[PDB]
Amino acid sequence: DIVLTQSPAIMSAAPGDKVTMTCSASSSVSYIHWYQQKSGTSPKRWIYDTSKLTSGVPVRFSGSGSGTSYSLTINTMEAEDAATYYCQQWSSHPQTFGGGTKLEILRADAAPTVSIFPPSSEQLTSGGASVVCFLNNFYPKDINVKWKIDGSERQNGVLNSWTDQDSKDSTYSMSSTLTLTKDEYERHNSYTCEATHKTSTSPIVKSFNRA
Amino acid sequence: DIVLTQSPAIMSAAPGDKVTMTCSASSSVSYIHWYQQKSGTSPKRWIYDTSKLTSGVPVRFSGSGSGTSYSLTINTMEAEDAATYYCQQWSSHPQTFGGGTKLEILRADAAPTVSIFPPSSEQLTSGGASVVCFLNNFYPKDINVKWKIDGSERQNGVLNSWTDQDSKDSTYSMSSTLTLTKDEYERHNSYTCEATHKTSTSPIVKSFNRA
Amino acid sequence: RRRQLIRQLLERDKTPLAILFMAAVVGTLVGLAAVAFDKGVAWLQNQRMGALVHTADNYPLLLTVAFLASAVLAMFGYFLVRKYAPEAGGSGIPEIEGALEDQRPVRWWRVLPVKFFGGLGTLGGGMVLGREGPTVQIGGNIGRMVLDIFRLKGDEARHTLLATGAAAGLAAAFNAPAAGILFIIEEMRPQFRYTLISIKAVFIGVIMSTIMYRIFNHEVALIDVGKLSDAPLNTLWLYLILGIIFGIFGPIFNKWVLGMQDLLHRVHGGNITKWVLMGGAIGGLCGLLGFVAPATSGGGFNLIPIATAGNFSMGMLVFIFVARVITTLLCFSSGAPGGIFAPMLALGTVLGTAFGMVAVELFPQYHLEAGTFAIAGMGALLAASIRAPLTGIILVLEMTDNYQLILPMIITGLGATLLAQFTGGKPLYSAILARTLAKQEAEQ
Amino acid sequence: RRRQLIRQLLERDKTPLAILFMAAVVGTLVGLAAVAFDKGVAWLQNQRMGALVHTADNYPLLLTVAFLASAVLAMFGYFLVRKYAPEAGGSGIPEIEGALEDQRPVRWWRVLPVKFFGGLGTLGGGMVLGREGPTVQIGGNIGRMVLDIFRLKGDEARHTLLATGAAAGLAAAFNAPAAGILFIIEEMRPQFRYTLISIKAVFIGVIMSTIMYRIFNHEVALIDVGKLSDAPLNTLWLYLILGIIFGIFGPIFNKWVLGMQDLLHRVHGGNITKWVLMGGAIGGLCGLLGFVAPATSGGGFNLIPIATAGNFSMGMLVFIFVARVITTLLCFSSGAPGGIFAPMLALGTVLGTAFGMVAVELFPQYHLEAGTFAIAGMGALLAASIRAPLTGIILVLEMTDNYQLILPMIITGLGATLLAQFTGGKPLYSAILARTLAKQEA
Amino acid sequence: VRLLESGGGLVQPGGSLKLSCAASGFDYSRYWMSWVRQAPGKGLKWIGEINPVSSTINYTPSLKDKFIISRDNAKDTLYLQISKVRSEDTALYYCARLYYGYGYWYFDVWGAGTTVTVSSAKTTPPSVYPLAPGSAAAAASMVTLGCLVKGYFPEPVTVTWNSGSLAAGVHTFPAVLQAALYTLSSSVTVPSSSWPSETVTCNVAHPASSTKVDKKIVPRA
Amino acid sequence: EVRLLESGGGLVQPGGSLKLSCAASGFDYSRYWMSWVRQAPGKGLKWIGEINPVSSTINYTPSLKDKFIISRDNAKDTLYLQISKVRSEDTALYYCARLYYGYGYWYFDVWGAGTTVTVSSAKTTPPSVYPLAPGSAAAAASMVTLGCLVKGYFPEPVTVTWNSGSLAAGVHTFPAVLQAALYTLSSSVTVPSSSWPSETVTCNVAHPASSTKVDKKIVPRA
Ligand SMILES: [Cl-]
Ligand SMILES: [Cl-]
Ligand SMILES: [Cl-]
Ligand SMILES: [Cl-]
Repeated sequence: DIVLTQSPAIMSAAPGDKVTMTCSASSSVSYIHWYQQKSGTSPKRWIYDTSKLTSGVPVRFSGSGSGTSYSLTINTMEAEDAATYYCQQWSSHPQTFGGGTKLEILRADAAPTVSIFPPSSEQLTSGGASVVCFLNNFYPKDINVKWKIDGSERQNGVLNSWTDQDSKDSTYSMSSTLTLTKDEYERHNSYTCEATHKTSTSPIVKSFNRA
Repeated sequence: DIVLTQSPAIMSAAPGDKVTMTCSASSSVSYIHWYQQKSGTSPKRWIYDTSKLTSGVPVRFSGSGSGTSYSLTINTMEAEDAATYYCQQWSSHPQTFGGGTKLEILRADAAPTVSIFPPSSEQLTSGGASVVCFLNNFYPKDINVKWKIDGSERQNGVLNSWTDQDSKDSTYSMSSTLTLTKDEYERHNSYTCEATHKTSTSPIVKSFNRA
Repeated sequence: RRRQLIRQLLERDKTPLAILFMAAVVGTLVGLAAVAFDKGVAWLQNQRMGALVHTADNYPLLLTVAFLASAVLAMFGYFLVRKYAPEAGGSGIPEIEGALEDQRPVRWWRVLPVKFFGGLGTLGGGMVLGREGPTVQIGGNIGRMVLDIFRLKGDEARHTLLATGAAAGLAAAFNAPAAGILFIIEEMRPQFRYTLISIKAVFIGVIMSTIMYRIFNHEVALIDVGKLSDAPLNTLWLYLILGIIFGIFGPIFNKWVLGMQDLLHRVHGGNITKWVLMGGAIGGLCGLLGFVAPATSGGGFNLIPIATAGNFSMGMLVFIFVARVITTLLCFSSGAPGGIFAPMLALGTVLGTAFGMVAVELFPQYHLEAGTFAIAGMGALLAASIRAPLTGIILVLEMTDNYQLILPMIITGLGATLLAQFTGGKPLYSAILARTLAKQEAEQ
Repeated sequence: RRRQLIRQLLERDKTPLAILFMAAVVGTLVGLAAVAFDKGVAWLQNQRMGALVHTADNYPLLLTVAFLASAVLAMFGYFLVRKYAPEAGGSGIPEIEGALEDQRPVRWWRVLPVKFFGGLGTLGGGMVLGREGPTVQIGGNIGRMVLDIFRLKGDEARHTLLATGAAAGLAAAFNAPAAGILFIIEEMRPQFRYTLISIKAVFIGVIMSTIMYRIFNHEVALIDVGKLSDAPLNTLWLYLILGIIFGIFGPIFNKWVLGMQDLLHRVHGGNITKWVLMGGAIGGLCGLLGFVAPATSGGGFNLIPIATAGNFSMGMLVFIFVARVITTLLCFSSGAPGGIFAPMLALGTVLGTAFGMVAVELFPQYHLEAGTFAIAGMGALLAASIRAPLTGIILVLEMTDNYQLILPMIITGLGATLLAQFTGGKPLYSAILARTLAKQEA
Repeated sequence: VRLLESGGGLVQPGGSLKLSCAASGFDYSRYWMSWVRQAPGKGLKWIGEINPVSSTINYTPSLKDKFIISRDNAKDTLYLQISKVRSEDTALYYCARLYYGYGYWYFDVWGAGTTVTVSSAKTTPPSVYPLAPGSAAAAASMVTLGCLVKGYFPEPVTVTWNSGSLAAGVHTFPAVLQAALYTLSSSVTVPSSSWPSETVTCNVAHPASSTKVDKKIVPRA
Repeated sequence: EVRLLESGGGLVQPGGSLKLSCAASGFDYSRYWMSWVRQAPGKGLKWIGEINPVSSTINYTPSLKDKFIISRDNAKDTLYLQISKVRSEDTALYYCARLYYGYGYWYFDVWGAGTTVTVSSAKTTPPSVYPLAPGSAAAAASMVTLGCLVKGYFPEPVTVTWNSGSLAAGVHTFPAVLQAALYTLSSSVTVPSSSWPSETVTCNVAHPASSTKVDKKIVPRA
């Protein structure tokens, strides 16, 4: 079949700027289509026959290409343009899509608003103990979270989870959850959450003593 | 609106006869249609445009007429041609149906087949008691039923019902239903319906004693 | 001639009223004659089929009454022609073309009885022939009949009334008024000089003829193919290729029909007894093939919807194609009264269908339906053989009502008519008139 | 003669290969030119509405920038015609018809720029004129251009290449290949003598033009009407009567178009400045009516689907008919570059629809749809006025795809073309050539 | 090609009901549809017609909203709303597809019919009692069975035997009305080898109450 | 409008089989080709097959024999897809799509919302909802961050709102991580201190696969 390797898998750009994503093939292809995907929403047909726009597509988009190097371009980008773009071809059979190109807003760097939470009096009755740490609303996304128990490292039993980029303020968020049993939780006294970012060299520490 | 009047309300014929029924209009009508309604059926488009046969109508049917009088003829009627026939015009809005021509078949004599049925155990539980007497597959339609309880004669609470002439064997059927309470039905002993018909000088009598 | 023109320009479209009314009665008569002719052909095909039922147990007697019942009707048709009207042989369009050239007589007192009853025998016996052959000639002679009866004079009336009858005759054979007029304008008018044929009068006669057909034929269409798919622009090149195939077969097929006219003549020499006996074997072959392989015989209208629906295997289509080429030459080249027009539609449908089945499997990215190539090929043999592409395209259109295929139909027709020219072929009807006019002089 | 005939038959249909290839390039160029022409008109109609939005607050300034924006474009078109190419006024079909008779010159170095840009002003300002006028003349001249460039000689190549360009021009204006070729065969070829116009070459040029149109216009049809009802045999007499009305109105309308050419000539005498200012007032009238009553202006293609679906009241239809009769004469008789062919389609549709609304109420037993008479009347003025009935029928068919109405369409067309003859009318295009050639010898 | 009308039954006088006829088996649009009705034992009477686009809607000489005819070409369904319903409105309502020949229109295909009963009574389902030969199976070459369908309202009920398997040998008798309730009987006749060896069941269906009964015939003992 | 609404997805055991249904509305469902496309978790789109309006031709991607089976019921206006011998690789979001073209190079015209198909041996398990309130040494100030922990459920999805959809601003719901055949996710709301604990902040969780609806109030501690 016909491998369509979209080139910039992830990319960032600020509004009012020019974006150009690509699409390459192992054999020659004719008249490529492009679909835009917002997460939680069906794909929409955006550009067909290399260059033609669809009824409703703002004219700031533009496709071009030939042979084996097609492209999608946004002269002056906007915020409602953040999504995922897949190049699809049916010049040969069967048809093939691309891996996708994720396009995200770029903004001023932000520091995370860190929160730490003890296990509820209701989980402990079940014998479980999850310590949840929230790192909310920050940019960029590359971040490090670090768990300390009574001033000591702990790398086992931790589950992190990042969000997709935010609708409004276009920041991020993350949750680090340290799950233990009710008994291990009661052997120790302090629980701290260390966030290593880029907006500072001194990590943000949030902690609580079980008393 | 145009008033279509159909010549005989009822007519009888023996198969091999040449049947002809007429449809007359209050003012001039053109290109009329005929529908055949057999007993227990929605009407079927039979002849359309005065003399065209619908698909599958046997060639023994034909239509004719002009202006004021219109006719539907069966050249050699058959027993299955027993139905009610309606003419209809739509050369003048609003369209109108005729009154119908009921065609009855004449045939050889057929004697009835009497069946008598005691009340069911289920109906006895619900309080009532219906003694049912079937008189099936006879010709002519004229028949006289007659009930007798322990020798006497009963004429109160008797319901008769006649089927229409059969479409294939041209016979008739009947049902007589003697309805009584559980009490009155049990304070008597022998039940019998007497069938008096042309095919016999001595009546057909079927009976049952409650024990 | 600038002053001459101004007089002619201001006098345009003034057909004499006498020609108009007489074209009206011509169309009315031609419609009735074409209706009655078709009813006769169908009625004889019934009896022949109903007779095969009374003998469906004795299979040898079955195959024997199939051959004999059709040979009698075929022979009866050949005899009526050789004995009373030799110019009612074959199609009859070349004769009507001649008559418009003022080079062949319209012996209507002879042809009307002969051609009518002649065709009933050949068409009703199940020979591979079309009704349009008969109905066009019948309609032309009928136009002459009312010219003589009512003693109308002039070149206009003679050429007009002959043309309207011939157009009304083709219309009534296909229920295709627009194709009827285009046939006169594009193929049958004198191709090398002006004529006084009144177009408005041809219209009147075609209307009346078309109305006559609809009174006795409504609710049933000759060819029902449904609504097919559309044709994307990136598919057009496939229809041009199909036309190029038709462009080489067209002339090759014209050679064979002409060539087989000669070879079958060698068989009987021209003797009214050997000839009629020759037509009895071909007519008996068809009534037999009509039972043992219906698709090899008859006008072919029945197999057109079946082929377009992809209901035939590739094997059968190739089979059917060869068989029907054989049975078409044998029947038409033999001299029986009846056309070659309608059988050529069936050949194009079948051949087109096969091309589509191959194209469908070579290009799955195109999402093809083989039927669209059957419709484009239907009128392609017409364009390659008789070289009247505008008549075929609008004729096919009128019968299948799939206007979204006008572009591939037009491209297939051009490829056919271009490659027939460049491979040295001739319009079949023009090549038959030519050979008729060349023997009606070489006899001096 | 029988000697000559046998020789001609065996040499039939042998168009020179040189003519065929040149017909292919003729249609290719005519398609692009006709495509670009329509895109130009739309681009200019765009600007006019976008300007009315920026000024949609001051309704008085609104109505004024509608008049002014259209008067300027109209004047630009009138000016380009009188100044550089006087025979590029009006339709242009009579000019190409003359050229095939060898009685009028094909000044392609003049007409191509003038007609093209002239039409953009008149068509883009919203005047009641058709695109077919330009594209037929533009298409004919283009066929002459490649005859001259490639120095092909003979009557055939001169008559053929001119004919295919004009047919290819009509196809691209309607997306109607069959109507393009039939128009050459029935109306535009020399009507009184044989000619060597090759039909096979007209085909090639029409295809290539139509392919060019489909590349820039696919998925959208000029006129979409859906599938209408059928027409029962006992209803046909209603279509013959409709044609008879068109048969008496045809010549009456031919008088007015010819007559108002004369009356409008008195206004300016022939002076390029009074003329252009008059064309600026007619072009401005349309841009005003185009906003305050759109159906009274424009080519009329937009009001055809609305009318055919019975979506207009009887009151509105008669207004539209009267209004559009006025604006059609005022625009075409003024001399502006553009056709009268398409506006006559709108006239037939509107008139038919009104007739159908009466038939619906007079004969409820027929179960009629007014749309079927709109389709039969659409090409009926064509049949009565220009007297090309076979072309109108096949053109309406190709644009409306309602073949089940072929019989009522043909009966309406015949009644029109029969009664126009019997009421003493002439083919308008032939009658305009007649008046043009009559000034060329006085 | 099938037309299946519904919605009929019992309505209080002066009230209103909406019958529905669902078409299937053909291009439902591009077809006029009509309503015809038949009073009990009487003749046919047109009610109305509607074109595919619901632009033209013609009625018999009636009142304002006496009859209201509609269609939903997406669901392929025809409707008919009757209002201020009265005695002369009790009838059998036929859905009918329209067409023409030469041009004079006719009712091409009709449907089974739905029944409307104008009355102040109560929708009562039927009691089904089986009828088997008494304490004397006087076995001739054949035997006659039946069921008794008593006490239902309104009309109609349909009686079949073995879901339609036993076709020949069946008589169903017209209902009789007493005390504002209907009663009928059905009469099947089967060979003696086929009963009680094989199974004979009575299948009563009363649509007005959405009730079906499948009673089996027991030999008395 | 034009609406493709596909259904029939959920949880199936390996080696089993499912039948997805897609409901068309808003256009003549005939005349069009339909197609199926699936998207694995965190991957790109992949074509399954296509079917013409008359079911005379049905193309499939290069993948196994009676694996996929596509069919249409034009009378119902519905498209179907059967998957047999379902592996974990068939765990994906399945897209219904109508086909069309321009120049003739076909594209995927209008897509449906989608149907999710999870292929796991694990069993449907309801969620336990635990409130995350700030510890007793809380940072009493401007915006207070609250939360609720939804733990130990299968399969996806769960839905987390706040005050029945009132508190939409400042809500972060995190993707769910899998661990030992159960899912876990957390949700966060940031509200002004004037609101909490003054008013009441509630976490509404719904897990329809186990028929679980529950509201969890966030009350302060100690
Ligand atoms: Cl011949
Ligand atoms: Cl022929
Ligand atoms: Cl002009
Ligand atoms: Cl014009």
